[PDB]
Amino acid sequence: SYYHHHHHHDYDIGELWGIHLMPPRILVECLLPNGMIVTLECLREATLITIKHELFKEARKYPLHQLLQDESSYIFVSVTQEAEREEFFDETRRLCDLRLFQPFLKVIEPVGNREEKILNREIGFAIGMPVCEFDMVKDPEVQDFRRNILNVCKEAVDLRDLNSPHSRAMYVYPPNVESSPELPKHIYNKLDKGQIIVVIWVIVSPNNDKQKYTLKINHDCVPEQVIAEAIRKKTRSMLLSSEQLKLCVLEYQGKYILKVCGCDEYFLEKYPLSQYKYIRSCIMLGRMPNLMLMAKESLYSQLPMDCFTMPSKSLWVINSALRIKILCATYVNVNIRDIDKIYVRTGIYHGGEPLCDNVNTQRVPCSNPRWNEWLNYDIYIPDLPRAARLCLSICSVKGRKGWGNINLFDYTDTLVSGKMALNLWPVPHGLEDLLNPIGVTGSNPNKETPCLELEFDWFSSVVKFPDMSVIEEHANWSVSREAGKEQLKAISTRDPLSEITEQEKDFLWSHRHYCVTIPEILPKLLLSVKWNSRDEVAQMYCLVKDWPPIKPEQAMELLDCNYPDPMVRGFAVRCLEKYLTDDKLSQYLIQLVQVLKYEQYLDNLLVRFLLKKALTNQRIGHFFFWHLKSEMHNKTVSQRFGLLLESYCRACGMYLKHLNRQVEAMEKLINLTDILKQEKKDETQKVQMKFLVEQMRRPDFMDALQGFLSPLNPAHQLGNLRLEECRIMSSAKRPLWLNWENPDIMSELLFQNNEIIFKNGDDLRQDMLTLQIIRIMENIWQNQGLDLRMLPYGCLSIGDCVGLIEVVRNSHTIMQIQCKGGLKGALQFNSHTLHQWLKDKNKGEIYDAAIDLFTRSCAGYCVATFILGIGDRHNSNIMVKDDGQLFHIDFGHFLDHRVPFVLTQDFLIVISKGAQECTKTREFERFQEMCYKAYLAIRQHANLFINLFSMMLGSGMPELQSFDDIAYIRKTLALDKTEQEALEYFMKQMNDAHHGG
Amino acid sequence: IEAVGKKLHEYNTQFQEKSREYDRLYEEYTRTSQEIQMKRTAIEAFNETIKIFEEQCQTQERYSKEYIIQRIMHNYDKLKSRISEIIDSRRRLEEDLKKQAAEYREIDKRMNSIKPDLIQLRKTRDQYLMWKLNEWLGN
Repeated sequence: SYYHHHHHHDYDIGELWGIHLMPPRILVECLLPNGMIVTLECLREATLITIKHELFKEARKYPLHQLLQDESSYIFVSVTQEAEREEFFDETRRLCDLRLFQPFLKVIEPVGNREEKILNREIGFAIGMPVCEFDMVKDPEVQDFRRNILNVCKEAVDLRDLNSPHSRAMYVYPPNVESSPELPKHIYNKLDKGQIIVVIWVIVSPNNDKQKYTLKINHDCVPEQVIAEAIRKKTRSMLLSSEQLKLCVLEYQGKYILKVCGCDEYFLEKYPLSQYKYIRSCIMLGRMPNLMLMAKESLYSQLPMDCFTMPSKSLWVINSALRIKILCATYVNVNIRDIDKIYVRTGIYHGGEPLCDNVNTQRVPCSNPRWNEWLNYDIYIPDLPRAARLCLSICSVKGRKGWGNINLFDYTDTLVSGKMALNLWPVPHGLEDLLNPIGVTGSNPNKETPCLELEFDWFSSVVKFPDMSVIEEHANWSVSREAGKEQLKAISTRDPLSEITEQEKDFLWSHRHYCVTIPEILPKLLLSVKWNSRDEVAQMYCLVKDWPPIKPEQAMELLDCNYPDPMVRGFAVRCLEKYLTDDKLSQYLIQLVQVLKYEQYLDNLLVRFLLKKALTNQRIGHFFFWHLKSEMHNKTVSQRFGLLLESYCRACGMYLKHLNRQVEAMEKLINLTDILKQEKKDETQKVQMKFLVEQMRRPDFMDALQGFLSPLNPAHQLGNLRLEECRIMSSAKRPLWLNWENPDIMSELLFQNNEIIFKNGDDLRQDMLTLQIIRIMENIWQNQGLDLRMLPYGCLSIGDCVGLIEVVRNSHTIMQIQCKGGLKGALQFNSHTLHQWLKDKNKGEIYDAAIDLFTRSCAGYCVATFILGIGDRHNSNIMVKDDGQLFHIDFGHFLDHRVPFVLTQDFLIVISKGAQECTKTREFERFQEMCYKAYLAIRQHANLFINLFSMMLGSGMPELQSFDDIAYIRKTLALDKTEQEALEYFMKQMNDAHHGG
Repeated sequence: IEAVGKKLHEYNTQFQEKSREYDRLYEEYTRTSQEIQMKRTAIEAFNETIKIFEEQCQTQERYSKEYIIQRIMHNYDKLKSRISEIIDSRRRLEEDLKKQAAEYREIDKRMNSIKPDLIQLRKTRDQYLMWKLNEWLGN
């Protein structure tokens, strides 16, 4: 990312409907206010200001021209292929860029005279949906959300202006920092002068000149102290007394701040220098940090914005057992063979199952299906928990022998009553086994397919009830009917999917009050409640009210599908507000987004949390935008996310403008790569590349793909395209290897030319998740001091099966290393030149360090890969850098369906050359130790990974449906066993795959 | 092997002749759905477009009539003639659409007919599991 995870060893101290690509010349029908249609022949890359000037040059030919107004009095409008009408204000816009459908433009004068109000509905562009498809949804929840959410927006925008310049700078450019101030002791010892050497630079242009000033300073020395010691150096002189010196390194100390050279980071916050991620990376990597003194003036100058606007009876006291009337589905699909039928299976659900649910009388297995039934479910009404859901489906099996969900309560607290029509979802993919409650399917009319008509009981105006009535369930615990070791807080230490016995549920519920002392058991306690008793539940609500806080790691478990209750979740969200820091927030940002899918209502606590941070910390804003936009094509979540995105875009500020550049750029890529993938461009590399380059030369492309930021890391600016360096990585679905000059003031100067793969084909999501988990393991490791070095390269899903992957320079697949060097008929595995390959590159005392790196990384992966049971690794999955480091690419297939990384002899040899076998060398002994520490370490933090995976269940990912998929990882980490027990299990698996323990 | 022999193995590769035909029938199913929704948003696009070309020839009414050389002419003759080509484009789209629906329903039918059959042959394998160890799975 910064370098290329490259260690310096022994440094010591254009479109239209139906058509992909409009012809270089089309005929566009212009339509004027005099009624006369002219037909202009336009170059596809032409501005509207150029087509307009033409139209009005051609106008003088066309009679009734005496009616035509001044050129600068009109605006083009047309139908875009998102089926909308759009006034084309930004007439800079190129023909091929205006999404267009049919090649026509229609002249008209600026109606709505708030030019600037409609401009801003750009946004739909960033969102990928017109901000007016919202201006039309009947559902009041929606219209309320859009209105009621702007508080947060107003709040965020305030929390940025309050502190005038610095605050914004700090919104944009948040400090990039590891969240522990304490520095690992295997890093500290790479330091072990106690401190570090940095090189702080000053530009003195238009003399162009850049001057270094090398300091050897404290590792914990804050940036203000660094700027000081730097200005001491620069200003020290034979003419300044040390007193005179001191009042200069002062009277201009704080006119400056620090900037990482070559990208866009800024240390702007009192923190130990080594707590910033850049510095700590520079250490591990054996590099001398280069920072730049930047005049606050010249920073604070860059940042504009500050723009924000916004142009827009009874109770549970009921005495009847819930019934629901099932009428009729109007559509189905099959027509009879034998033991086949249809019937609406119904359930009342809170996460999983209260009440013995009900399948209604099976009638007519095909012909127009009536039921006209009532369904008595055996629970009271006052017993219904807030968030109880009607779960239904239709599917059948073999009756004799051989889908949709609904919130029972409004977002309003109102119990749902009367007529309801429910368009149903097509059954999933690994599902008939169920009735399906997991379904996002919660609150869910679809579009036009199978449609159930419903009827809910009715008894004069109904709603839920202030925590006033609720709290007043003291009544119950002041019931004492006394006519009848505690060594069980062991089961706090127990993974979430451990599945507990009814016997234990009773027990925990019994000693419920003696857990406000052992707060981390709350999840288990919450599982223990019989949720169909208004009695137990109301007591719960009250423990929860003043429950002690919990670590965000544990407090996240309460956000998955299993905890669907406004009261539970609020506490959860308040734990995250309490102590879950911007750092660890963007580690877990994916999961936190996904979880939003089971949030019952649009407006709610978690969204407001997220939206606010995203609007506070622009680094979070970026991935929050992208992680949401990525899934806008998925109609089960579109409206929610679209709506979330609109509020976000309406308040993020200048950043919006950046994000559209990003989005236009990705639009172009998706369209180009399409042509090559489809449109019979299955010709040949040579031909294709011909096409590739011709196209990227057109000025529409040149403009779209040049001045933007890397969705993979927006710190990295992307300047002009290297072009000569751009190729269809072909060798697949046609991925594009792209190359950008890094426009930084100290660009090549001091660190890079920018590179990235755009792939239009694979579903990047799983890869994305697994790279995330690798990082997380890597973090467990570094802190625990037990140094192993993974390489979780960047990987961003940006839409339906489309994304960017980070290039890592100077790295090769084992296969590559093997072909590079050798004759013969045999492979030899280049057991030589995959070690000899490492002997070269790393000649000298360098060698040892390179063998070490390999060994570390190799062990790292070896474990990570076994734990997660991924791909199944061969010689084009496994990659080594000159550097020494090993790392896995293209994990692909996730959680298995055992031991994917079998250590070939090639890798054994690399652990310094041993003769007849190397199964017993002291290099290998050293190695085994690491693995056992690595597996045992991740073991210690298992519940975390269970959660992370579990929070990730709301997402298509055919690899993750059920908790029983997460079961694999439960097995692999040791089921019931002890530490020293499972340690043995792991070995049994090491030996079984290697043929040599 | 005693009762029903290794006859439960020929039952397994056959099992995939439909287990995979599910997967392949499903993607066809998933593909065709978007295909439809593409066609459907395309028609609204058509609509508003059609909608726009009336608003034009009806602008050169009381605005062109305010005179009736005179040959402010062939423009109107063809402004109609294009509308023809659009209404018939949309017309063509429409019939292409419900065919794809009739197709969609068909793909749905055959999938909600294999599923139980595919599942009834699932556990017959799993139940009779006990009938170096592990050898029958491979091939």
